Amino acid sequence: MIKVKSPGRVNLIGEHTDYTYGYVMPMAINLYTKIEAEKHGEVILYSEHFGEERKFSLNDLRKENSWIDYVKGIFWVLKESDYEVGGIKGRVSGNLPLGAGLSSSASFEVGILETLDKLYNLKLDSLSKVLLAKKAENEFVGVPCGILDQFAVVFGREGNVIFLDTHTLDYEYIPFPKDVSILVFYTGVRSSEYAERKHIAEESLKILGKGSSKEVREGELSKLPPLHRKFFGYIVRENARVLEVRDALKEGNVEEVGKILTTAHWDLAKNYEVSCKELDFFVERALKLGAYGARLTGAGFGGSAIALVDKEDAETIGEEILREYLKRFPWKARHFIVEPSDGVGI
Ligand SMILES: [Cl-]
Repeated sequence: MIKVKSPGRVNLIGEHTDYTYGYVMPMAINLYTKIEAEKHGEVILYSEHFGEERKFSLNDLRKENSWIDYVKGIFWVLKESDYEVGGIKGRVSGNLPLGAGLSSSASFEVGILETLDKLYNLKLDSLSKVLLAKKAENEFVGVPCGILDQFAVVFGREGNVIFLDTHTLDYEYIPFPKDVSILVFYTGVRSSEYAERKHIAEESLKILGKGSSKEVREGELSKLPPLHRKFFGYIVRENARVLEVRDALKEGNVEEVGKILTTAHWDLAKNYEVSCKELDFFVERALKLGAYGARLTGAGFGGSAIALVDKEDAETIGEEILREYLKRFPWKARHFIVEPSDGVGI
């Protein structure tokens, strides 16, 4: 019987850039999907969140349109990748909130992959784990995501964020400030528009004759159609912001990092149009209460936002904003204080 702890993730900066092979800067967080399991003839898993057991024969990787599909996707990608693995029986638990936008799917998928890696001694290298999990999500589950989530869940390192060039996969660990906490605020609001943005961004690269947004300057944008231009302008500005945050962090200039995150949030909200009033409310209030900066994290249109705050004020700021928020919106919002953590493992 083995136990695996697979973290969730928070992207600090570099949103909606990975599908045009731009820069991203995520971190694994100390909220996890936990898996305790042993070998078995079939696949049997009890989910603490759903409070139910779901199982399938190894012979059955048919989609059932339930959380079990995430498990089937991993068995599918391993078979598709020429690996022979057997079943597992176990329990899935942990404190990573389901569907809050902290990558429940990648955390779970990578956790299952790690469980199989250890039980069956597959000796997978870290990059392979990322690629397999991404392929499972993309081709089996059917969600067209970038590499951001999977990379963070596997490569995270305690006390560090990951600067990643999604075109070359070159990365580097950047230290996160000592007494600065990441206040996570889940709006309570658990796709289509993501797909649209992705298609438009891909057409833009082809129009510009480029393979990555990194190779695009603001000047060239005039050659794109109005709508394409509006969206791609955000991507170009975002790539530049990731590099600026990288430099600022290397100097420990948290004040500058915060200002950049805030600028990025309003760019996403006004130009990329992927925010919502619930997220905007949190950002504005967090800033008035002292945050160095705040920004939605993840895809947008709900989910969670983050605020960079002094460690000593994290609880108070979260509590004050939550009380104000619950008087304004009907959702079951929650706040968490997270720190950059190690990737999937024990
Ligand atoms: Cl999620």
